[PDB]
Amino acid sequence: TPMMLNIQNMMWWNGKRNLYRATYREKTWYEISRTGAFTKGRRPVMRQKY
Amino acid sequence: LEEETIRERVIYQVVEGVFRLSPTSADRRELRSVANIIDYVLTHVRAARPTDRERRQERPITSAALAVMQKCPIQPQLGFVHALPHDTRDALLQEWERMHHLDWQFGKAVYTPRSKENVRGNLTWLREDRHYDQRMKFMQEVESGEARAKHMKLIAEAAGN
Amino acid sequence: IEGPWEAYITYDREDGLSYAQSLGITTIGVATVLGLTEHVREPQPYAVVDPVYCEALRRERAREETLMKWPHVPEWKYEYSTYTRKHLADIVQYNYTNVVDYV
Amino acid sequence: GWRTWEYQHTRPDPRPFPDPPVNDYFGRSRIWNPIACKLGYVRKKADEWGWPNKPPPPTGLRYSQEFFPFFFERYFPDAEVRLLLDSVLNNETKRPVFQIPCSMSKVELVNYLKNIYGIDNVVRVEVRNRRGRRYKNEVGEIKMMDDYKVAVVELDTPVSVELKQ
Amino acid sequence: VAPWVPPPRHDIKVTMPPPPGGEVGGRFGVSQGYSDRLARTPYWKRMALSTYKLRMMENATRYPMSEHRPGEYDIRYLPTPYPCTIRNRPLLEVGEPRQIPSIRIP
Amino acid sequence: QGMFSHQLKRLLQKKSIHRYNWDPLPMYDPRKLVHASRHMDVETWREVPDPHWDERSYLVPDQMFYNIPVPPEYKDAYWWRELQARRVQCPVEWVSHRMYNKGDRQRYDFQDLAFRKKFEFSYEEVVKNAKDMRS
Amino acid sequence: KNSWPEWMDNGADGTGYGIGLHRTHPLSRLRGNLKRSPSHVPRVLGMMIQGVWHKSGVKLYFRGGKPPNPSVHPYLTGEPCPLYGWKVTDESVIRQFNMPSIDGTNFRYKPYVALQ
Amino acid sequence: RISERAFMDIAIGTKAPRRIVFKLFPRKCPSAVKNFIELCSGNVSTDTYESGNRDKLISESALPQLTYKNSTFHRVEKGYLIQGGDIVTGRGTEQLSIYGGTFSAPEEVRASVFDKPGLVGTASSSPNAHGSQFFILTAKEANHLNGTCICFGQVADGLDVVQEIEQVPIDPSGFPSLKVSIVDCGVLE
Amino acid sequence: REAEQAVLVDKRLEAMEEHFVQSLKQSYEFHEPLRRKNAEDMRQFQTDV
Amino acid sequence: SAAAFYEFVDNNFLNNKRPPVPGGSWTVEVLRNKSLADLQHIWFLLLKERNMLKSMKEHYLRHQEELGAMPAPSRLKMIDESMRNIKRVVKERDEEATARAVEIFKERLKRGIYRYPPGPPPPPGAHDKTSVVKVELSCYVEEERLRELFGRYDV
Amino acid sequence: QVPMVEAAMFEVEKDGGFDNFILKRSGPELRSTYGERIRRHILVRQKEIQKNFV
Repeated sequence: TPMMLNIQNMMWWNGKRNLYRATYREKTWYEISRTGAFTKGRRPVMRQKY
Repeated sequence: LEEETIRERVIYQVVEGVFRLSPTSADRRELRSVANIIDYVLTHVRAARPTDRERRQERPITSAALAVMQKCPIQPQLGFVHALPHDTRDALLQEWERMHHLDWQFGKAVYTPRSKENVRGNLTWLREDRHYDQRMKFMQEVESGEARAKHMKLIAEAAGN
Repeated sequence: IEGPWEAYITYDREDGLSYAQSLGITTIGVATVLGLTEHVREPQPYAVVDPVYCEALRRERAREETLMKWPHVPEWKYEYSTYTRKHLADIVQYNYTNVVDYV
Repeated sequence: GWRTWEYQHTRPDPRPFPDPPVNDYFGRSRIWNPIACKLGYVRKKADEWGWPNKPPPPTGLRYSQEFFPFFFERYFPDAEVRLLLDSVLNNETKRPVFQIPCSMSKVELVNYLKNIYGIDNVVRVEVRNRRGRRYKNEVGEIKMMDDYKVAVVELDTPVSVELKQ
Repeated sequence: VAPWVPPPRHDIKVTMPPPPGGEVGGRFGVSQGYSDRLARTPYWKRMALSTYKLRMMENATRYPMSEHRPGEYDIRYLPTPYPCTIRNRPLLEVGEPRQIPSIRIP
Repeated sequence: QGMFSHQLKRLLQKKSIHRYNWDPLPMYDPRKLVHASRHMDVETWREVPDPHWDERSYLVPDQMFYNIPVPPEYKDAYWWRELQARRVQCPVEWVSHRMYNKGDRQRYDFQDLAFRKKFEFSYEEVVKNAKDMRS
Repeated sequence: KNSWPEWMDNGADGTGYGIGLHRTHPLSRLRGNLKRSPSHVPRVLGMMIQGVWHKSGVKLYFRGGKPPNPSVHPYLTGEPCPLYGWKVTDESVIRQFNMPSIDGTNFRYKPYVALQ
Repeated sequence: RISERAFMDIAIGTKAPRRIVFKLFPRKCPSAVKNFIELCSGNVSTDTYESGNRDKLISESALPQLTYKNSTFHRVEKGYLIQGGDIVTGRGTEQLSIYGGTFSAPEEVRASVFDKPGLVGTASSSPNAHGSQFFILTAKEANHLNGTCICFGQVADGLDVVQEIEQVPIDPSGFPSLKVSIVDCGVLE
Repeated sequence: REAEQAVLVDKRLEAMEEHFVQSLKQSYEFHEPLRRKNAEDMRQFQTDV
Repeated sequence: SAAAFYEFVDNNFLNNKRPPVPGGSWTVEVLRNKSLADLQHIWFLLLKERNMLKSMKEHYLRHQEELGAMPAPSRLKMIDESMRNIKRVVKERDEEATARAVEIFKERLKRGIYRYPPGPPPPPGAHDKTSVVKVELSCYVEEERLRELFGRYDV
Repeated sequence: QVPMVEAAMFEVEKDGGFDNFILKRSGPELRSTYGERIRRHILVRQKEIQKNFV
């Protein structure tokens, strides 16, 4: 398995890509990782001020 | 492999005197075996048997029975045969599969139309039977006019609200 | 405004208008019926329901859509200009003839 | 592994770099690329029924003889049948020579001559395809006329032309 | 080529867009549903067709649960648009040895 | 080394017309299913038109046929064809720039691998709306 | 197997008479072996480059230097038959250049237009 | 033109052939009327001759004959109309005509109008296309056919026969349960 | 224009109608056996009843 | 025939006289007014002229070193322009006829007159057994409410 | 008989029948060509059951 072997298969690097990944990723791993922008740590959640 | 000399006479004495058939040259050439001759006779008598179209023509449906069947509240929905898968494969391979257990091994199953079926433990049969029972209850309500009164009450309360 | 809406109810039998008239639906909880009538529909030919005719029409429509869509070529892309940008020497070599000098 | 983080996310050009599909060769042994690209289909559609601006014609019209390309190729034929002047300019020959498009056949040429120029005394025709004449202009650009087909016809009676000196 | 492009799977709403395709269909990977019909329809026309009561009804959203898949968090709120795997985890863990007794059923 | 090979290198390098052909359904035929779950009038021995059946009809896509109405009972055998019809109808590598650039990640619908651009207000309409709202 | 008849691959007679690439008119009922698919490009390209080496000691459709251009070949119009030669089947393929009938304005017209 | 009437004797199953009479309108539908008259006449003066038939090796009898006789009413309804006249086959799949194909008559099609019951017209799959196949319509309104087919005549005597043919049941296949065949066809002045 | 336009329109409509009727022929050839099977199954159902 | 073969030759070329330029060429403004038969006749005249001109051009190219250059070369351009204009006019007429035929065909299709096997189709009303009731509502309601209120109590 | 998993067997037992399990599982949810074939067979057989009851 390429991921197990730690093979750097990237389209801009060698023109290859692993077949077990998803073609479209809505938000990258960094976007998923950043939790302060996802949870209610300090950010306000309802911008409407009635 | 019956010899030709004994064959000729056996066929002449049996088939003509018993079944009164007439095989052709190639038919007789292939009829060397007792199994082949008996299979040929069976096939010919099967073909001679009356056809379903002929039987229906001689025994058609009657107007009273047709009227009763039409008046019956339930009618069937045909065309289900058009939905089962149609596999396009080798004839010999299909014969092998049906003869062996492969006919059910991997998402396969043979279809044989049935007129009567076992109901004990048939969930489909039970659910359709309950559906028919509630349909009969609904028909009784309609005949008694309770449905009309209920619908009138619903409309009246909707208008009032 | 709450303009007068029109509701088309398709009854599977020919008694729809009589059934609606018999029903005493004078008003709805918040809405009031301003009139019941029969919608005049142009007599639909049997072709509209014939599976053969419907399949033929759908196949013709599919051919039309395929011709209109496939093959798909973008209406424009910077690559067009990039490839069509030639140099003056190349232009002269490609489309030079003795006619210019003779003229 | 390697230090991939240092590189910008671009695509290196492959080694070797493939040559352009355009056939730069213009010699005798030039061949016609059987591969069909979608640009050809797009151009054909645009020429036939002004794709995409105009709606497509129905399949029956497209497949019938009334479709504009076939209708025009029938009623208004576009076929050039040149004549080798030097063949008959002052030489009486029973077998003149013509140059025709490669599409035309011997029967088509016979019909063309019969129904246009009224040459109904044709005996036989010998056909041989030839590559378009190649030449280089003063700049050295390799130009090439269109390929043709030499058809040597035979006639019942000799024919000739006269050129006053 | 697709001569006919199927519309969004669940687009009964008159003003709100359809739910994310993965919630109702069988393809995940997007958290926001879209409908070209609704997007192209002018705002005034959508408001005319809808009514305040209907607008509120179609706006009401079940959170954090999903309307179509009862008992499961909707994918549009999860960190990734794919469904939560806690409930539908595989039967046996990666390191869990198979020790399941002869269960009895009614 | 010959001119034949010299030409062939680039002639074969040339690209070819591409079309996305959906995988056939030899076992399951929507055209054959069209007749499924239909009552039969006996006076003519013909299928009875059923507006309820037409309403229930699930429209399976097809390249040769714009639609195929199949009763909703058997639609579950055509899920893959539905995805194939919904997707972009070309290799993703040809449109992945949409995923790569941020603007298209917000301006394109990527559901079921489709790459159809979403609605986008023109600058004139944007200015009109902003001016109307006075902001 | 193949959509085109057998004689286009192995001739009707023992001399490989009909083997070659044949281009068919789009409205012609007949079918040819000139396909531009990725699967068919190799064989047609091979026929164009080196022809077909028939087992009679003679090459067919290419035995020279100038390769044929199958995209400009005259439209296929029939099939071989050892009795007569080439039996024509699709006659509509053959083009007849029938001119319009003579008329007054017709003979008064001239290829060029005068200048005012 | 001289033979202004046509008649046919048609039997159902093994019943006595019933006679019908057609009144044609050559003035309004010349080509259709001529085709119908020729089909009804069905005259073939070429009689079988062994020596000449062997010499030519052409089976004229094998070739389809432009005679209505021996044809059948392949399609029949209960109240709408009935079809028949397919000579090549008794199924109605394809049609033939004396002219050698599917003749056309745009003027006749445009002039045609069906506003009378118990009449006859040309059965075709398209306006321009036409053939030996005819259809007798009993319904009093056929405005949806007025501009499609051609009314080349009318039924004058065979009304009860047409009604009985319509009443004839239909087998599950689609064809009438009883083969409504043609025994003979003749003309009259 | 009237005469030539009418002639061209008539010929093109002829071609289109011919192709459409051929398509109808193909679709009917495919579908008719299905209806025949349905009718035969209905009659067999009546006989079994 | 001798005249038929001279048809491929220019008389002035045989006489050694310079071929005069023809002047103008056919234009769409005139080809539109010209009729289809006239269009075909002029097209064939132009085809004959083009064949003669191409033969002369080939002869001059073959004998370029001796003869020199072909005089009055604009004749080929004028003939090509005339042919293109004729094709333009024919294409315009053809597309107009195609549009008319297509709209007529669509109108025919909406009626569903066609049928296979040959024969008139069933009447529109026989197959249809449904009714459509229009209800005018002062205020908006929901289709579920309408269905529950107007449902057939006997169904 | 069809290849399955222990989880599949347990879910079949939960649903109370192989037919019920197949019907409950939808196309995308049941990623098996064998599953689709058996589903079609089961649907046809169910329609046959209903026809026989009628």
